[PDB]
Amino acid sequence: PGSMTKTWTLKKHFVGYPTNSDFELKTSELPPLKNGEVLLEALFLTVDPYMRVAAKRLKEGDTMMGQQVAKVVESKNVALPKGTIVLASPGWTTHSISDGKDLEKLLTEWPDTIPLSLALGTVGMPGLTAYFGLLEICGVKGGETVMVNAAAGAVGSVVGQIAKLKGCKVVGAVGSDEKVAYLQKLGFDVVFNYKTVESLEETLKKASPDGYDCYFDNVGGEFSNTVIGQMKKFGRIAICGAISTYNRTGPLPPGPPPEIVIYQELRMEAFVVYRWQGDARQKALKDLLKWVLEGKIQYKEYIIEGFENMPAAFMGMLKGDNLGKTIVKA
Amino acid sequence: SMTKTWTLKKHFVGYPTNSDFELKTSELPPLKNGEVLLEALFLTVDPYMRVAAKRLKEGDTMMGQQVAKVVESKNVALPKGTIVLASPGWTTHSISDGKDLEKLLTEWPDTIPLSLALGTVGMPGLTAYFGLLEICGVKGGETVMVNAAAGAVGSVVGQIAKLKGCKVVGAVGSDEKVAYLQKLGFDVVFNYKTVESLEETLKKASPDGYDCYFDNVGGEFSNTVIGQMKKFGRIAICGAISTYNRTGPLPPGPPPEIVIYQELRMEAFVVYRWQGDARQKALKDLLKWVLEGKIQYKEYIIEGFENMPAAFMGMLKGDNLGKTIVKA
Amino acid sequence: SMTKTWTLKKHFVGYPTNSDFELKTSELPEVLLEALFLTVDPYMRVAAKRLKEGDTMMGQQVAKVVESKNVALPKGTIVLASPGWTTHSISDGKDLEKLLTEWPDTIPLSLALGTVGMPGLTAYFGLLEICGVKGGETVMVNAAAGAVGSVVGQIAKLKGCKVVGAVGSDEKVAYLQKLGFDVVFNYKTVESLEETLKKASPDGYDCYFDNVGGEFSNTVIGQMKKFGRIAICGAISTYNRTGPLPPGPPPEIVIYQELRMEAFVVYRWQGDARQKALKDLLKWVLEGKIQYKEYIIEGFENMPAAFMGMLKGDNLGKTIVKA
Amino acid sequence: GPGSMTKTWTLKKHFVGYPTNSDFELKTSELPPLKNGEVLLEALFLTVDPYMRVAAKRLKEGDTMMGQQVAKVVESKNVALPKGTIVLASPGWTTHSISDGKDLEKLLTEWPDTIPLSLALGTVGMPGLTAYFGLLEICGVKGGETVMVNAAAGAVGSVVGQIAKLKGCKVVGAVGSDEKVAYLQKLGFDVVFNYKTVESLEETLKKASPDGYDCYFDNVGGEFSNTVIGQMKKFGRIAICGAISTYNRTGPLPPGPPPEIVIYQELRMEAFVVYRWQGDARQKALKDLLKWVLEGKIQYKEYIIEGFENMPAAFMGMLKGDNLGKTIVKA
Ligand SMILES: NC(=O)c1ccc[n+]([C@@H]2O[C@H](COP(=O)([O-])OP(=O)(O)OC[C@H]3O[C@@H](n4cnc5c(N)ncnc54)[C@H](OP(=O)(O)O)[C@@H]3O)[C@@H](O)[C@H]2O)c1
Ligand SMILES: NC(=O)c1ccc[n+]([C@@H]2O[C@H](COP(=O)([O-])OP(=O)(O)OC[C@H]3O[C@@H](n4cnc5c(N)ncnc54)[C@H](OP(=O)(O)O)[C@@H]3O)[C@@H](O)[C@H]2O)c1
Ligand SMILES: NC(=O)c1ccc[n+]([C@@H]2O[C@H](COP(=O)([O-])OP(=O)(O)OC[C@H]3O[C@@H](n4cnc5c(N)ncnc54)[C@H](OP(=O)(O)O)[C@@H]3O)[C@@H](O)[C@H]2O)c1
Ligand SMILES: NC(=O)c1ccc[n+]([C@@H]2O[C@H](COP(=O)([O-])OP(=O)(O)OC[C@H]3O[C@@H](n4cnc5c(N)ncnc54)[C@H](OP(=O)(O)O)[C@@H]3O)[C@@H](O)[C@H]2O)c1
Ligand SMILES: COc1ccc2c(c1)c(CC(=O)O)c(C)n2C(=O)c1ccc(Cl)cc1
Ligand SMILES: COc1ccc2c(c1)c(CC(=O)O)c(C)n2C(=O)c1ccc(Cl)cc1
Ligand SMILES: COc1ccc2c(c1)c(CC(=O)O)c(C)n2C(=O)c1ccc(Cl)cc1
Ligand SMILES: COc1ccc2c(c1)c(CC(=O)O)c(C)n2C(=O)c1ccc(Cl)cc1
Ligand SMILES: [Cl-]
Ligand SMILES: [Cl-]
Ligand SMILES: [Cl-]
Ligand SMILES: [Cl-]
Ligand SMILES: [Cl-]
Ligand SMILES: [Cl-]
Ligand SMILES: [Cl-]
Ligand SMILES: [Cl-]
Ligand SMILES: [Cl-]
Ligand SMILES: [Cl-]
Ligand SMILES: [Cl-]
Ligand SMILES: [Cl-]
Ligand SMILES: [Cl-]
Ligand SMILES: [Cl-]
Ligand SMILES: [Cl-]
Ligand SMILES: [Cl-]
Ligand SMILES: [Cl-]
Ligand SMILES: [Cl-]
Ligand SMILES: [Cl-]
Ligand SMILES: [Cl-]
Repeated sequence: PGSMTKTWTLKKHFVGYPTNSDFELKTSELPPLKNGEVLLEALFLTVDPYMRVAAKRLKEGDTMMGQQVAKVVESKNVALPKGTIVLASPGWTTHSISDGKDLEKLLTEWPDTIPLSLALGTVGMPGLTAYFGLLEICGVKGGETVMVNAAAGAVGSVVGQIAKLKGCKVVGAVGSDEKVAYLQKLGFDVVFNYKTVESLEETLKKASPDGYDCYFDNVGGEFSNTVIGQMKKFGRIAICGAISTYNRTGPLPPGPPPEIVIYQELRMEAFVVYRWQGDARQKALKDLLKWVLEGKIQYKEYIIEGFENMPAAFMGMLKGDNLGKTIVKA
Repeated sequence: SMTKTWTLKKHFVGYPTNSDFELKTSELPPLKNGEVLLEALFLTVDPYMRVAAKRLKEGDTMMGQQVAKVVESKNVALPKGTIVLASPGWTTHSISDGKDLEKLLTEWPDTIPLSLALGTVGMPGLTAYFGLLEICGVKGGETVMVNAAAGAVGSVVGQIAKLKGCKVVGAVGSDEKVAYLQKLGFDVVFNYKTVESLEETLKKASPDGYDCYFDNVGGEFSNTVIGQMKKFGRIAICGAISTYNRTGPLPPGPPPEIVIYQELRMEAFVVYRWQGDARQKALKDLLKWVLEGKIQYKEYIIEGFENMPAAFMGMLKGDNLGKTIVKA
Repeated sequence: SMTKTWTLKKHFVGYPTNSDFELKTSELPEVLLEALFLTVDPYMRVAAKRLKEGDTMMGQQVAKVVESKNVALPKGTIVLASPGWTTHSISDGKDLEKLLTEWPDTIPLSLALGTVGMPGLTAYFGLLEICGVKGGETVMVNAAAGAVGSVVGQIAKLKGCKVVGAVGSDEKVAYLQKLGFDVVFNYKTVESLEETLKKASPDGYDCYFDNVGGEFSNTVIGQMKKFGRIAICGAISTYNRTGPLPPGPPPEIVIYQELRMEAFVVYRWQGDARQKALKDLLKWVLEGKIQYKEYIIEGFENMPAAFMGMLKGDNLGKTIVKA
Repeated sequence: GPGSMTKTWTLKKHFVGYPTNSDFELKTSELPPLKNGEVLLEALFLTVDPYMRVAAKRLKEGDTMMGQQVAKVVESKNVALPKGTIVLASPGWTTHSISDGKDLEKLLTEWPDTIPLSLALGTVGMPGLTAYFGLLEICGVKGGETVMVNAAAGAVGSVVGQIAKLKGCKVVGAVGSDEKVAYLQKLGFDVVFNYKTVESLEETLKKASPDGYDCYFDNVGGEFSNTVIGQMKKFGRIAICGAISTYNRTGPLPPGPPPEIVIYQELRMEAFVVYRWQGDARQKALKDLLKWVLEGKIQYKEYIIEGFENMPAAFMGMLKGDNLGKTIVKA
């Protein structure tokens, strides 16, 4: 019955970092609800680095992709009554219609003490990425020394804290002194500003002269070439992301020295978080929520108010503004 | 006095965005002796501002020139109502002691907008003038390659080349720009973003090669043009706009084997090198050619000082057809 | 005792040249071993960087005992030793390795340096443990006519796998086609490597036994199946590099395809697993399932030329220097 | 009447990176008898030069390697070229050749007996002419400038520095070994450093001349030149002589120089080939070079390798920095 929505679309494909002129806000009228459908109003929307890469497959005019926490504000579906909170991925839009087959309810034990926006962060997709990347790909068992970059981001910050609660030494790389201070307060063994250190090689050597057992890699590029030169024999690399290339203008940087990869017999595996489904996934979500409640994973969010500022939140996150999960409060 | 000032909130990373600029308002001090209050009429945004901004401190005013009017005068040499060129930056009002100003040509007619003092009959036009006539040294009959050919500098380069008897091959970023320059009479114009092979397109435009390369773009584009320069060909290194917003390293240089065998001469320049009589002669020549119709002028005017960042960013993204001007 | 020794006069810059090597003679003062067959291997190009100028080049050899002060290593015994590029050496016996007890007279002793030696074990563990082939997979192997690659392809065939092989000459294409590899092509002459791999297997590749690295591997990665495994054995296209390494593969492809890539050194496997692999390799050669070809060069004084010829792709099979 | 034997180095395989021995092949052939107007030339000294690495790419496998030589007429049916005449000829890497005389060049009439004939391939030959015109016409030095020259201990660079010194210029030279540093310091170069061992190329150039560089005689290119460009004065001149850092490169070319520096500093950069200058201008420069050598203002040093059979090794060593001065092969 006459609903209106706003939608952020891709006006121009990104060249380097996105700029404001690459996005366009549009207003449309959604149709009335059919049988079994619901009207969803966004409460929190997420912006994520993968959107920079996936945008290349969109056509100009398409809606930007993304997930959101929404509530049902109108319902013709008995399973999804008015007021129900759900996870949905209609893209950058304030209102959408769903038949119920593309939604995901929150954990039944979701308490009132934690913001709903953590369903998009530590107790959501980024937290699951840290969980499986560190515990399954690296396979940490306790006592390892873990190198994690973008350590103050949504994924990296959870990687470090899970590593700490599992008995690991953590060396974290971040892009500002404010982020260094925050992670030092959390208790990370060594944290440094990769933008200001005189030599990345010497900083990593001093942080762990014996080398690194695991490398949770979010950045790639020249940074990873240096870390690879300090991996222990049989060292494991979880190839989570390569954000240093997402906004690159020229050709990719050189690859890591193969003589080091082979002599050290490194194991390097990339992964997508959606690989894990069913029981393993549900167990990981329950563990993440439990650790947040127990205080072993502290929660910090970088909230930006206003749907109209979503392009600016996406661009700021890519440029390192965010401390914790970047969230847009509708 | 009340004034608006655009400042650099954050150093650019890639293309500028709105969050990189901040509008500030200030109260200028009273006019002292020999000082005047200038209120902006037209402001210019230029690609060099993207590169020069790196030496500003966060909070500083963006640099730039403007055509301004005297609205208050305590200096007899600059009476109220005088039109001048000044470079206080992105600001609506400023105070000057008079020693850093430049009057317009004494014979400036009312039939041409004052904003061309920032364009074809100003700094961009002088850039095209000296780069083509003194660096390339065109005398008539040469084949000239010019990129960003629909911009402030490139469009003047092509038309001066045409009136000097040169063949002009121009590269632009949209089909609209292809049509405009073809209407002006450029011999060959193409859209570098859509052509299947830049190497093949340039080869057909001139199988004999290029005597001069007026380079506004740089990067991989120039590597290809260099591969088709005639022996002893001259390159005027005016700009390298394809690198101004780069995040990573510069692209490879041209193959030295071609540069050496072809014995190319490549000279960069800043327009302010030319002063005094040579410069004044060039300004008079540009004005004369505009009046005679040999240089048609097109402007990309954006109204509102508050849209000045948006004009800067639109220019960097190729929105402008002609000189980008902000009407105060 | 007196011996011949090839030493490193100058660190390599690009491909080695003769001026980078120097033939020396020394006076030796346990057992005395005289070399019968010596190996040259690509790893020597990289490992030479940690040698000091004047040091002996590293390497393995099949040798003969010509004098004995240890009854456990009596005169006439055939052994494997790694004194480097030298015709004679002194050893206390604790760093030696006898050949398989069931070594037949029908196979040359030089295969202890090849298919039934370190290169064969490299193919064995790289394909069966790292790739984990179980039968039915499509395996991409480059340098398929080399000591390691040729064994990789033949082990894959006897396990029921499709094999796509890359080589540097038409002669190597013909030999591997005779062996029965499903597809073999000359990577130096094909018009488009991407299309050659695409046509050779439009469905993609389950495993990649990588000996070459560089831009070649970037293209293969773009055609790996999801969860595909890569055995990072070698990167010979970079060993003689003068400038910087080429770009890596596009990370969006590596991540989306969730590839598992593990490098290995063959010496990781010891004890029972290694001895089992040696017995399997010897058995497979005798049954005819692994045919052996060797590129033998006569003369210890031509050992540098064998090393350099191997790096340039002259050799078909394991490069061996007969003393 | 009779027929002579000759040896010839050919290109067996195109170079990949630096050349290796297997890329060359020595062949022996029988030259035909001399016809009227022809001479038989025996090589005395042959030159190897960096350009051969690049030009070899257009040869077909089997072709003779290109190059110049000082040769002597050992048999003549040509009255203008009697027995014993010394000439420059470019038959390639070969010990003997037949010429009709139309592609030869006699030595200077005033060539003295006190200087080796091989200098006709070096300081008083093509490399010296390269330094001469690159520094005096392309850079246009007039006296008082500060000149940056790399490969400063090579055939061209060493002459560039010494001409710069006799014209009243400060010279900063870059070389690849400590032995080359010592030699050029003895010659009197103001500053000489080993670019392979210095901690920071940028800081070394800054200290060598805090005011910047008026001219850059560029033999190297690549990343080295990117750093030199960052310290050129306004209106600085660059003579693009060579780019040897790319000749044996395996991967893609290195990044270009920062355009913002090239433009802001209004640099003038011109490439040249030495053969542009012919006739009277060339003869005058040769006379100046010979005069300066005799007066001692240009000292000559040669890196001689004896044996035609070692010509590939001399070419490869020169590319790798073995040579101090002009690389020469004494037949
Ligand atoms: N399934 C998967 O494999 C999966 C899932 C989710 C995310 N990821 C990846 O994991 C990474 C983190 O994602 P997230 O959601 O946690 O984002 P995030 O870390 O919250 O934000 C991105 C951060 O990356 C850093 N960054 C940006 N450009 C950089 C550069 N050139 N070099 C170094 N650091 C740079 C910035 O922090 P600094 O100030 O520290 O630079 C920025 O804050 C991304 O690569 C993303 O694609 C992978
Ligand atoms: N040396 C001097 O004294 C001096 C003085 C003034 C200007 N300049 C230089 O001259 C050039 C033009 O200046 P202008 O004032 O006339 O600006 P303009 O051409 O009016 O505007 C810049 C134009 O460059 C083009 N462009 C942007 N990114 C590009 C890319 N990656 N590749 C190719 N073209 C691209 C766009 O047109 P398309 O649609 O063609 O992409 C855009 O319209 C700049 O390099 C500037 O720095 C030098
Ligand atoms: N422990 C280990 O992990 C281990 C042990 C042994 C060997 N390896 C590695 O496995 C590889 C094979 O060594 P090998 O002992 O079997 O000897 P090999 O295959 O005979 O190695 C030389 C061969 O490599 C090829 N090659 C050389 N340059 C190349 C290039 N740029 N691109 C492609 N192919 C090139 C040539 O054959 P084509 O021209 O036909 O390609 C040449 O015949 C090497 O990378 C070596 O380091 C690893
Ligand atoms: N345009 C012309 O007409 C013309 C004519 C002749 C020569 N040239 C050029 O001038 C240059 C010198 O030629 P030349 O006959 O005098 O040879 P040269 O300097 O006598 O010998 C070459 C020298 O270059 C140096 N070198 C090699 N690779 C290098 C690298 N990657 N980086 C830095 N230096 C490197 C080595 O000295 P270090 O140990 O100091 O590195 C080596 O000794 C070459 O670029 C050549 O192509 C041009
Ligand atoms: C790609 O850069 C290298 C460098 C050194 C290498 C290898 C590869 C390989 C593998 C190969 O590539 O063949 C080996 C075996 N390396 C050794 O030096 C070595 C020697 C003795 C022992 Cl016990 C273990 C290792
Ligand atoms: C940087 O790539 C090259 C390629 C070929 C070159 C040169 C440089 C130079 C300059 C140099 O670098 O020495 C020369 C002289 N080339 C010739 O092959 C040649 C030979 C004979 C004549 Cl008459 C003219 C040119
Ligand atoms: C590095 O280039 C990419 C490109 C696209 C990507 C990712 C990474 C990642 C991983 C990451 O980097 O976050 C994800 C998740 N991509 C998706 O577009 C996507 C979206 C929804 C689903 Cl259900 C599955 C995949
Ligand atoms: C490509 O990197 C740069 C960097 C700075 C530049 C320029 C180009 C150009 C040339 C151009 O690109 O337009 C100019 C004019 N720059 C200035 O900052 C400047 C400002 C005022 C004066 Cl008086 C003199 C110079
Ligand atoms: Cl599109
Ligand atoms: Cl570093
Ligand atoms: Cl270790
Ligand atoms: Cl906090
Ligand atoms: Cl900036
Ligand atoms: Cl600052
Ligand atoms: Cl093209
Ligand atoms: Cl020409
Ligand atoms: Cl005029
Ligand atoms: Cl070495
Ligand atoms: Cl050493
Ligand atoms: Cl291809
Ligand atoms: Cl697949
Ligand atoms: Cl997926
Ligand atoms: Cl003689
Ligand atoms: Cl050929
Ligand atoms: Cl440096
Ligand atoms: Cl200066
Ligand atoms: Cl190159
Ligand atoms: Cl001396």
